[PDB]
Amino acid sequence: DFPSTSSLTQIYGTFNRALMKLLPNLRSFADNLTDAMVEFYSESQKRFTPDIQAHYIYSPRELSRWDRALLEAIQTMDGCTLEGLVRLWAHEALRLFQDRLVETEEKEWTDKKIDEVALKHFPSVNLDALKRPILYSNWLTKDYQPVNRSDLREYVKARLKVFYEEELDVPLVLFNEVLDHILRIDRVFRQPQGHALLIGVSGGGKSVLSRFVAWMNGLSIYTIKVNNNYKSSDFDDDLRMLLKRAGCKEEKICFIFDESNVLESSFLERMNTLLAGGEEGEEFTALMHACKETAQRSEEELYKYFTSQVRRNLHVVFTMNPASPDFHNRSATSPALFNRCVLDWFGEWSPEALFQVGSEFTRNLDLENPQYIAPPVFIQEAEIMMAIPPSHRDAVVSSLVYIHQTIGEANIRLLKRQGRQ
Amino acid sequence: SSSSEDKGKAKPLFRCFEREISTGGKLVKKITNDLANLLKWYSVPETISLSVWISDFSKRMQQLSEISESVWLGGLLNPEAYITATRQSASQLNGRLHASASFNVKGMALEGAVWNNDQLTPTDILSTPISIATLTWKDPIFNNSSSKLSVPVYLNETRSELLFSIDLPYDQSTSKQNWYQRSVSISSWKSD
Amino acid sequence: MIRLDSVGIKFKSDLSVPSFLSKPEERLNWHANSLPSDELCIENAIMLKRFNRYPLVIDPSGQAMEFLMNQYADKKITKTSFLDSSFMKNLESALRFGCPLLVQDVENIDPVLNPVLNKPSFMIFLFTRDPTAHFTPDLCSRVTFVNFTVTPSSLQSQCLHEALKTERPDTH
Amino acid sequence: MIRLDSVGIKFKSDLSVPSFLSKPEERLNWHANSLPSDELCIENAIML
Amino acid sequence: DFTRLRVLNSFFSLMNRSIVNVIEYNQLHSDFPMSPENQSNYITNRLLYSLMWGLGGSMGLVERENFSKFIQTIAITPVPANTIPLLDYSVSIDDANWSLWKNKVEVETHKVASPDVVIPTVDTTRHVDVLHAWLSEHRPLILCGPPGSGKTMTLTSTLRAFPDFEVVSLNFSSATTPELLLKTFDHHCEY
Amino acid sequence: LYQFSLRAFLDIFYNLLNNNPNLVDKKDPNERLVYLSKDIFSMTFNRVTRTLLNDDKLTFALQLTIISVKGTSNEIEESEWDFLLKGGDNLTSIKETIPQLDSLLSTTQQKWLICLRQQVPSFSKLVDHIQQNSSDWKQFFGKDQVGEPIIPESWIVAQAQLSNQQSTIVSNFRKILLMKAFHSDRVLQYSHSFVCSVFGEDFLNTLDMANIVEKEVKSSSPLLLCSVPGYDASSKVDDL
Ligand SMILES: Nc1ncnc2c1ncn2[C@@H]1O[C@H](COP(=O)(O)OP(=O)(O)O)[C@@H](O)[C@H]1O
Ligand SMILES: Nc1ncnc2c1ncn2[C@@H]1O[C@H](COP(=O)(O)OP(=O)(O)O)[C@@H](O)[C@H]1O
Repeated sequence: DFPSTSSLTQIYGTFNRALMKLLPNLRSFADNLTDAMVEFYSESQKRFTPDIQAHYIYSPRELSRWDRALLEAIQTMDGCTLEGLVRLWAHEALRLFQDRLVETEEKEWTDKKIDEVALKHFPSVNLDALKRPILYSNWLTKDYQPVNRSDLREYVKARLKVFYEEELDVPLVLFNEVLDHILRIDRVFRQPQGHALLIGVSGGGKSVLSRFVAWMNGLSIYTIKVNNNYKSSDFDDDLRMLLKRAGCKEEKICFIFDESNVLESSFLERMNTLLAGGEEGEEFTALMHACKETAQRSEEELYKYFTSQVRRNLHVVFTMNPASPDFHNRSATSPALFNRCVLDWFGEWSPEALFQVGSEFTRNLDLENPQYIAPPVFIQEAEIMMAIPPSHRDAVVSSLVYIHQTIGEANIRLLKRQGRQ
Repeated sequence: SSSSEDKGKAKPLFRCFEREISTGGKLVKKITNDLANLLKWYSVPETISLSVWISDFSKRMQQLSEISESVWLGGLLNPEAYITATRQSASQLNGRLHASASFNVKGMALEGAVWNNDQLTPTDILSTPISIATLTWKDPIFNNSSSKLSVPVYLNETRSELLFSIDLPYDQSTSKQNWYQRSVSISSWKSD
Repeated sequence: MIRLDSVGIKFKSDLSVPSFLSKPEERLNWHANSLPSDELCIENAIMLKRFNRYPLVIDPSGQAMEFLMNQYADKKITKTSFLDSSFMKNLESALRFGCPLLVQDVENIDPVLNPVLNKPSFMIFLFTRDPTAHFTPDLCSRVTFVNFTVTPSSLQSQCLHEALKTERPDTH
Repeated sequence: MIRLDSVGIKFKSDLSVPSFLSKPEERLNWHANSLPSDELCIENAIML
Repeated sequence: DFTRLRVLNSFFSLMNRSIVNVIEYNQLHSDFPMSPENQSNYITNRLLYSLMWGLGGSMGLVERENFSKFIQTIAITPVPANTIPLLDYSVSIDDANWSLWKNKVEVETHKVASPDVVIPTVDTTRHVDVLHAWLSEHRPLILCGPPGSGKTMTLTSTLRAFPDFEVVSLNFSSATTPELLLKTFDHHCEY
Repeated sequence: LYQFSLRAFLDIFYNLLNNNPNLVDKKDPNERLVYLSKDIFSMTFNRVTRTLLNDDKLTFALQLTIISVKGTSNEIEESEWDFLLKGGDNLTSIKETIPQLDSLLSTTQQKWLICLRQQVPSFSKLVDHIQQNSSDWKQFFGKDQVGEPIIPESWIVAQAQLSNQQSTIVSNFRKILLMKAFHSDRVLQYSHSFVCSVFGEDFLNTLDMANIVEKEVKSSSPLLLCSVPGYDASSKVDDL
């Protein structure tokens, strides 16, 4: 079973006491760190149990990725103050505990415990350390380091202007969550055997974003092109090649596999195996002949070399909609998925995101009207969120958001009445 | 809100400590729970911030513990007692106090002076800590006392509770008047 | 409308999307081509014209497939299905020559169209005879539903209009 | 006002209860009689 | 499931191991072999110890705790105070009287949360003693628990403390079959 | 003891407009508004100071000052006026240290410096400054050294450039923050100085009882002389 809180405090207390040697100025915060990691972990584990959401299982594995992420960040910074150590501890807590959450109510509970625990163990820390959003990225400065929505937006907005001419010419509204994901996905791609599991609404941004960041890391995108007549024999073929370019060519690749892609249960298994480690007939020849070929550019040792490239050169990005009946049972089906990949929950687009998209998509429309007076019921609405005295344009875009939502609910009602979905 | 949630994470001699430990505990428990609910059993300076009282309080209970398994005089709960005690204990063996069958104290401070060359001498500091001192009850020596200075030991800065009085030599280079008006004293409790 | 009204945005109270996106003349030609006269169909006809994403028609009683067949003969309308393989080719031909292609039995749509539906005089109409049919959230997202299954109101209209059309042929 | 608007009762979007219940002359004299010249007091004045 | 022979084998294997520590002990301290006094207290203790791990291994944690208490509240031979589950105790080959596991067995900045490092605790310790008895008998033990509980770690670690074991990992799936496991032999062994 | 009435302020306000000495010759509007804008402060202080015990004449003077620059170029940052009021209030809980500065700073001193760098953005680079140019902060952090602590001009300029604030008044305020942190006995010296760089060497200066009681107090308002134990004002009254 799981070590006890005492057992754990001792295990990670040792790790931290040794990690905190990179920070002599914070030597007295080590056991402090251990108590906060071990406390937040326990609290999340008990607040988020499987009966609520399958993948709401936790383990000391979190504590370890947490400590290893801490070690990596700290190693790339000329010193760190308490506030530095506390913001880094919060950020990693969010990636390893919050990203996976389904309901906003669940993310708020999380954002609350993080703050609560941080103050209970880091009393002298200045709240500025926990100012939301807690962002980080290795794109605007020498090493890893905090970043803010704006500066990051001007950046990605620039790196997007070039992404359009070249790659994909599909206009992307950089609403809040988008920034959140093209950073989480990044982290994943910046690691060996780095695989991600993006689960959310359809047409929500999982593929386009996975691309922009595959592009940012110079990763090559690949996807099987399934069809009404695509046999379970058609797969290993593409598989032979995908791995082919990964191990032999040493070509970094982002293989974006969708849930509709599995036209046969056997399909999962194939991926489920390559999902972890790295990897017959006549084939087995070139699959070593090429090895050799590049190996250039003992037999067995040769095949480890291939299965060792694939692992740290190929990236798997699974995308799923938690609404298709080929979802929940998917985990019991391919237990390496929601257990080997970095799960990042996209979910729905917030009312705030809907405001943005509708806003920017109508930036060029003339929605002005100087003879328009915002009614009291609407001046109040802006209050809870938009110019001091709401504009006609505000009236329009926000009503596009309101209308969008009425359809969500009318759907719930249709279901609870005519049973149509 | 924030204030209480905080404080919470911080929560003839044997005769003497018996009452300390004992008493401390009752206060441990007392305050321990009294706070939990919501959601000066000893002497300390009038003005003194909450965070410091707590900070100091916490340090006193620890002082307490180290005592169990077995001396921060100005940290005990009843300094007066510990002394009136050592009077008899130090007496229960060999038997007016005197400094240097006797005890040793730490946590005290020199106010208005510093100890250089086994004697009291002038300074630019308002007060300097004393790491330790040996006192012994006599009956013998207090005869060359017209060449020494009487320095009072108060519970703390306020100078409002005298634990005892101790005689000490002084840098005779300065007048005995210069000294009397310098008002040097010893605090058994000093904050930091 | 209640939202637009509570916020200060002006719109027509007696608004009718159809008579706002089609001329009373064309609507007429629609009916001439077997479009049942019931505001439900008239409304559907509008979506069948101004649809953004392609249309997937739920027409259990077949009343629609007839319509679109006439309404679009003009442009050499084709009637294929995801059944016989003769299908695939028709799709290639209809995307080359730009003609309207109606495909029955959406019940099993090859995913090899997503880039088509996701995107010149070409257009495709996905169909169903199943009124009690369930489509995935993916399909739902890449499609423009148009529901032709008749309700008790819809039928009351279809009849009343049919009735008059025969009984008082003069005023008609 | 939100309530009236929500119920369909017509009213002046920008109604000054003070103007609606006292002539402009009646006010100049209020101030001349030392009424402090601020929105709060003018409102209080109509209450008195 | 609980089957009579499954727990008795787990238990026999331990008891045996017990006796092997005597054979082994003497084999070293040949100088002055184990006293009748000891080869009894020790063995009789190793019996009671063996009952709780041979039959309780497949029990929850608190379960195994209650179960051990029971052993203690019924055994005859000397047993530690009914104020510490016999679970928390081990049996020393010297004193031969019970001992506290807590009394059982640093890191480098960069190997900190490194996978292969295992800060030893009460759990990992009593675990290697138990698994040792089963690995020596070459039995096919099964570490069962939730993901992350320490299974993969517990194993690769005990085997590390026995340089005479060459371990080879393999990840079964819904479709693993005799053949897959087979092929994985033809690549490490010789017929 | 400090109960002041609106009527009392309104009385000050009236005189700011009418009976303002500093304003009895010019008639230009856009000229007179100049005096009006600043004289409200000094004039209010003249009337309030009469009720305040000496140790509170500067305390209230600091408040008046902070308000006068509000909305001007040299407006005091919140974080800065905050550190003055709460800075280091938690010192007894600071466990972080500044090793790089043991040969120069005590323990508590370091603690304090952590607060500064931590709470006030203008001092973001103080520790690095103390580090690079040690010999300036030399005597500053030093014990028994004749001569009043001196905040190095190198710093009063380095930081005067990092922030887009090259204002004397603001500079003089940042000096109070250092003193609160490292020389509490200088806080008053420097506060006074700051206040004086906004109004004038004179604003904080010590009152003919003739006029006041005669042509400056309405008969509806009594005259209290709340005094300190042993002090009897009784005399003063019978005199006049
Ligand atoms: N942040 C965004 N701003 C604007 N348009 C977007 C955004 N995210 C997605 N879209 C649009 O919606 C579509 C979403 O498709 P995609 O993200 O590839 O699939 P899924 O979200 O189902 O994985 C894209 O074609 C894109 O044009
Ligand atoms: N005593 C311990 N020392 C070091 N790490 C530990 C200890 N106990 C648990 N862990 C951590 O918990 C995780 C357990 O994972 P593991 O045992 O490999 O998977 P499973 O339990 O599913 O077989 C490891 O990643 C490890 O870092």
